Parts: sequence; structure tokens; C-alpha cells
Amino acid sequence: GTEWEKVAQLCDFNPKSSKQCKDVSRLRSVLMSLKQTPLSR
Amino acid sequence: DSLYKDAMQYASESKDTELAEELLQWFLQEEKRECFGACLFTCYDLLRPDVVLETAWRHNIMDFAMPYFIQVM
Amino acid sequence: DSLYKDAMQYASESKDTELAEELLQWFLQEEKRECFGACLFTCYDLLRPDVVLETAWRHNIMDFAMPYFIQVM
Repeated sequence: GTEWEKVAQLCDFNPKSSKQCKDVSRLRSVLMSLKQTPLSR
Repeated sequence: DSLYKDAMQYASESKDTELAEELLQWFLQEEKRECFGACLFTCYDLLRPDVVLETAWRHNIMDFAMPYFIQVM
Repeated sequence: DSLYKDAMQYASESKDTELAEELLQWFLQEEKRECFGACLFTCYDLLRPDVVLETAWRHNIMDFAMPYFIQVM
């Protein structure tokens, strides 16, 4: 479980990344990051 | 030196192809698969999942990388 | 009391969303995976397989549920 915490601490795809271009693939990546966020234990 | 998720940012902002794939392959030749999913999610708009999943699972060490394919689906 | 595949019928005939997902999550919080595929097949018209795969594989259980994804394919 610590590996997911390390991945989050290294490359947390926070919604603050919306400053970039509003690409649909980037929106899908943000949604996937928001769905994976509850996995942090 | 920038192996701790910093050159990945440059590769993502480069907006070019056939650049992040080399870093992905380097993350598989050496045991660095822990950041493979992060590199996939950062360069989501610049990669091809059909070959990414194959290279990540069959061609090299059995990495899962499942959330990437889930978001692709 | 109606845990023997009866509330699943109510959730299916309800034709509403965000209802069968709660039953799926309850089937994973407690060890009741014997009816997970049945609940998936009964309420197929109300579920999203993309998040179902994640919830069933990575979230709190190492379940396969392959025939459901075969029907999705």
C-alpha cells in the first residue's frame, strides 16, 4: 500500500493541473486521478 | 539527475511523440516500474495505449498499469 | 433479510442509477462475491463496466468476473 502513497507523493495529478490546455485526454486523466485518490491509505 | 518525476514534466510539456516512449522503455529495462503509471497519466494525450499496455505487460516485467487502460476504456 | 438475490431484483426493476453500485460495493466490503457476477448481469443496463472493473479488481478485492467483461466486449 505504501507504493501508491509514494506514487501520489511523486506525481499527484492534482486538479491544479487545469492551468494547461483543456484537452479531453487531460480531463480523462484528471478524472482517473480523482478516482484513484481514495486508494491512498 | 532528474529521475524523480521531473524529466517526465519536460517530456509531457514537449507535446511531441516518440519522446515519452523512450522514457517508458527505460523505466522497463531498469527496475523503475513504480513511476510507469505516473508517466502514463502525465503523458496521457501523447501515448498510444494499445502498444503501451503490451510493452508494459508482455514485452517486459509483469506490470499491471490497469488504471491507465481503465481510463482508456 | 432478502440477501438471497431478491434486493437485486428491486434494484434492477427500479431502472435508476447509483443504486446497484451500492449493492456491488456492499458485496465487496463483506465477503459476498458469490453473487457479484449475478448482480452485474441482472443490472447490466444500469451499470458502467469501466468503473466496475476497477472496483472489482483493484479496490478491495482480487476478483475476476470475466463473463461480465466478455459480455461487455
